[PDB]
Amino acid sequence: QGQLVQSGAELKKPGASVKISCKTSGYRFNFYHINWIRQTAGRGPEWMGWISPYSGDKNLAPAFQDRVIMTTDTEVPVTSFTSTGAAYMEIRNLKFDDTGTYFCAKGLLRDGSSTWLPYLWGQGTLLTVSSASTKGPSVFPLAPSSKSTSGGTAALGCLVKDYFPEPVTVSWNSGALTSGVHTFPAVLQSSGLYSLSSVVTVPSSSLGTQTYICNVNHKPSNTKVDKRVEPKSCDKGLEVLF
Amino acid sequence: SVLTQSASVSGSLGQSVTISCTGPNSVCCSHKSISWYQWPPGRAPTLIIYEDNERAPGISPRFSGYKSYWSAYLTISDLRPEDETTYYCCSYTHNSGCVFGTGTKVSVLGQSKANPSVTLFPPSSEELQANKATLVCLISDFYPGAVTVAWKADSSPVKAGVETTTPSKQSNNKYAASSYLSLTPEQWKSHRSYSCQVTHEGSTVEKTVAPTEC
Repeated sequence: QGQLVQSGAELKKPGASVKISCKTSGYRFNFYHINWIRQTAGRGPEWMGWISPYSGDKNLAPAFQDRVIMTTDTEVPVTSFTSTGAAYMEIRNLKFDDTGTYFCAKGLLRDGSSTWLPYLWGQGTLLTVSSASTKGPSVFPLAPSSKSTSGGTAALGCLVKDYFPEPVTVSWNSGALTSGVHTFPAVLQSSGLYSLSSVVTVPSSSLGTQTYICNVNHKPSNTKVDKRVEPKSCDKGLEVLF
Repeated sequence: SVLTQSASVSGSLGQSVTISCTGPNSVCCSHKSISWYQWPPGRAPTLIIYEDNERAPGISPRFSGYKSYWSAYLTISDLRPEDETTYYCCSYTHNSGCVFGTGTKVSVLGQSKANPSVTLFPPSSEELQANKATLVCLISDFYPGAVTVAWKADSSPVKAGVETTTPSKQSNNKYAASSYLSLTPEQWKSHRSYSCQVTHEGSTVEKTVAPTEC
């Protein structure tokens, strides 16, 4: 196995360039090809190229031959079976149709005739190419609402409103609360701004004894918002229980 | 893409389905290797098959590959709910990177209908101070993965500032969606109530909120 950890989401203007990084660990960096693959709305999945960390040998798809630069750093030995490394992909002359998710991926050596075949993938980097400026979200509480009175359960959450670009990440109580959490994909408003919601289902009795805080991160604007969801509800079914 | 897949295919729980992947000689099949990836929307893919018929490490023997002179095939046997997603083949050689196929959505039939869990939230006091109003209708745990949403102001349709997401697959292999109704604080306070109506397989659930006690 190991780990391929990619750099964060980026917003770029048309005409600009961007350099995405892919940091590796848990295996011997030098001995596996690193691939770059993207997914865009317009073209679907698209393999861009690979590079050999050991030799610097490169293979680029014709569509990217004159606009993509692949590089690697030198491997930092750790153990016989593992090392750390880094690969980079720089893409130039960006346009709106380059918006999408970019992946690095390590090749499968067991594929003897094509040892580069992408097998172990990074988490992806979201690139948005747009003329619009970054906007951080406004976070509002979603006040507790009855789910089941007889069951003694309620749902509460946070509305993450009007941000750009994607993505936003949401956790609850600094990651301590993971059960019963539902974070929804964002909606893309006519304004060109995104909104999403995250909700957690909890015992209604816990509204008086447990603090619920959504931790919202929008790294593109370098903003965090920690909102305590005020537990006093306007829901009639829930109101009766308090 | 010149590498064509069946756009959609279906099979029932516990049964099998086969997906095809073919195209001109430059991509299939003699002297061309074929791999298969499971690629759920919004996630990283998983390699299933490489070199036509070899399972990737740890892949269930439910998955098998075969490449004839004419076409490559992925067969998924003993179908499970988690198999309902998108699959891509890729044509490749020693010196030539992946050409990805056009993609296939697999539907897994014979699963139980699951009714949506719906929660409607009113605007926060914080937002009304700002000064806006957003109703949020959250929809989860429904199967099959389709719903339609309608909003109501008291008893009559609303149409302005409604925005609804596509459905997305949850980790439990049911689906989720959300809908947002934007209002001015005056609209919000000028009605007795607002409702979000979620229709799933002909059946409509209604959730309602009111400004009166907020």
